[PDB]
Parts: sequence; structure tokens; C-alpha cells
Amino acid sequence: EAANEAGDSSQDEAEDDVKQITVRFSRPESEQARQRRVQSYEFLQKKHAEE
Amino acid sequence: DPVEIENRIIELCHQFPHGITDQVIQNEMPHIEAQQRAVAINRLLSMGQLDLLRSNTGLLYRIKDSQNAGKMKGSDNQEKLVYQIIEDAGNKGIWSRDIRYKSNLPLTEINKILKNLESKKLIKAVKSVAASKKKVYMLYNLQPDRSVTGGAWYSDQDFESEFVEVLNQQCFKFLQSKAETARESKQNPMIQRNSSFASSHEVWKYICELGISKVELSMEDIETILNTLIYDGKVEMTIIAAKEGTVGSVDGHMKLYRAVNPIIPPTGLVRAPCGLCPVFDDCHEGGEISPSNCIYMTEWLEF
Amino acid sequence: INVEIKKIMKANEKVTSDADPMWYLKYLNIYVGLPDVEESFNVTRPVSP
Ligand code: SF4
Repeated sequence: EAANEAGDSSQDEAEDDVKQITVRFSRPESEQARQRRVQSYEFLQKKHAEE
Repeated sequence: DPVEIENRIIELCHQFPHGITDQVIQNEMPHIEAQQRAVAINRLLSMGQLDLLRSNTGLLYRIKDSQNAGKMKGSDNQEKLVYQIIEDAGNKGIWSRDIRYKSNLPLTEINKILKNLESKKLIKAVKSVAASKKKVYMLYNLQPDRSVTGGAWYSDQDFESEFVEVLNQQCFKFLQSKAETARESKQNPMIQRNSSFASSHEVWKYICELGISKVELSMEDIETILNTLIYDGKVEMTIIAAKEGTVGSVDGHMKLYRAVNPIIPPTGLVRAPCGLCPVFDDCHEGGEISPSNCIYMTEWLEF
Repeated sequence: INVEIKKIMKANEKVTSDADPMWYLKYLNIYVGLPDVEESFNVTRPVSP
């Protein structure tokens, strides 16, 4: 679907979609939010996949 | 030894502050395979000493800004962890409240950080002219954006109504004189209309020759002034086709302005006190507000 | 008053604020004592029902 969206035109001009530096703040996470992230399913799945 | 690889990549990033591609690293160190270089880059990114850029030429790896220091008291970590979004905001600026909210730090710590950064000439605090609530912080090297601060009309966070009034009056006088000369020329109606027309560049140069104020007025400033005059119902603008000339502002299009008389004189409704009454809704035959004992019509008939 | 109140106090033994870290207020043990009356000036006194 992404390829079809890009293919709306036969010839696609070189997009000036340079990745602006969107480096986000490594915000100090609140202990409650950190516990929520640790207890999240994605974190457990990533920890399982680490092995 | 991957530590030597990381040190060499750090040295190469020091040699090129704008960032290095994978081709440069391969040319500097050809005896190391691509997988080891990729692992080294991944470790450098994990430990936070490198940043990735996606340019039209590919991937660039740049050393994180640590040498540029304004707040060394305490930890460089919080210094860069404030300067990061300071730079991300850049020209548009960012209020102290938003800096505190994005930094997730108390007000005292961020106040100390901002003061120490201002001490070593890294950030400048300018007053938001759009909403005079707090002072936004920008990079010292970056030029302040005209929308968030400054402007040819705003002077010290104060709108100059007298300045725009003088501009409007002078532009209207110039356009009226030009239209009068075009009418008195009476050479040909097309020639009269073309001579009554005044380009934005012409009136801008005329205003610059006048020199009412010290601030430099760009062409688009005079264009906005003439647009406000159009909104006043006193002048008319037409977009003609002209490829290139003394203006060269819009591609193939030129805006010509001319002073035009109003369509109709003031209507008959406004000549009666009832049409300009602010309490017209409360009008009634028998009551406190009656046409028989009206003060507006009394003063109008007495005058 | 002998068991449940201690469990409730233990469930909320530590309370701290997000701003200015390393600051905390820690409860150790809570007592209810004997019934007294606050009539006397800053002094308690046994009182019958
Ligand atoms: S107060 Fe008199 S003049 Fe004003 S709207 Fe009423 S009748 Fe008309």
C-alpha cells in the first residue's frame, strides 16, 4: 500500500524529505511510568527475543 | 578490538564536524569488515555519543554536541539535555514553561540552566511579541524569526498604530495624486488606466524616499499596507502578466494599485439617528425608550 | 484498630514529591492510644464515655 501511494505518479521527483534531526529528550521517566513500561507486553516480548 | 574501532570513529567525527558517511570510514579503515563497523556504530549510538542524519547522499554520523558548553556547573548531561530542544526550537523560540514541560525538571533547575547558558553566550532570551507572556529562548547564532518576534510594525512589543496610519495616509495620497495626474493627462483611456496603476515596487521606493521611520520597510510590508488600504475600500489592485522587469517579485505576475472612488455615497439610512442607534433593539412606541422622547433625534434636529 | 490500620499505614508508608528528588516522608509505626480529651490547654486527660 505504501508502494502504491508512492506510485501515484509515474515519475517521482527526488523528494527533499531530509530527516531533520528529531532527537527526542531522554526524559527522566517517573517511577510509575517506568514500572508501566517494564510491565508492558512489548518490553516482555523484547526481553524474550533478546535470548 | 572494538574499542579501538570506536575511538577511530570518534576521531574521524572530530575531524569532520558535519558528519561522516560509511564510505569515509571504509576508506580510512579498509581492513575492517562492514559488520564490525556496523556493530561499532550501533554501540556508539547506544552509549549516546553519536547522532544519525539522513541526507540525499545517505547516512551521516555526527559527534554529539558536547564541546559547545554554557552550563558546566554540575553535569554536562543536563546542559545538552536542555540545549537539544533549545536548538530544535531554534528560530521560533520556546517559552520557559514549555522548556520545563519538555525537560520534566522542576523550575529551579531549568532556571539555573538557562541562567548559566546565558552567562556563556549560548542562548538569547527575547520577548514574544505575539503573546507577551514569557521570554522565549533561542540560539545566540540564529537570527530571530520575524513572526515570533520583532517586525517592522512592532517596536518593543508595542504595536505602532501611528506608524501604520501614517503609512496608509502617505500611500493613499500618492495613489490619489497619481490617479489625478492620469485623469488630467486624458491622452487615452487605456494609457490613463495604466498610468493610474502603481506597482508595489514603485510605491515601496517612494516610501523609502520619504523616510518617515528609521526601520527598513521591505516590499512585502508596503504590499500588506496596500492590502489593508484595499480592505478600507479606497484603492484597487490588479494582477497583470509581466515576465521580468524592475520589480521581479512574483513569477510572471505584477500587482498594480490605483486609487479609486467609492461606489456610492453614504446611504440614506445612516443620515437618520435610528440607523446609528446602539439601543435600536429596545425601541418601542410606549415605554422608556420612545421616538417621541428620543434624545438622539432631539439633538439631531437641534443641530 | 490493631491489624488493619497497620496494614493501611504500610501500604502508604512512603510519600514523596516529583520535584526536588531525594526528599521523602516515611511512616514507621502508628498508634491510636487511649481515649483522651483536648479540653486542657495542650494537655490530655482521661475522660469517661
Ligand atoms: S432612542 Fe430615539 S433615535 Fe434612538 S433608536 Fe430609539 S427612537 Fe430611534
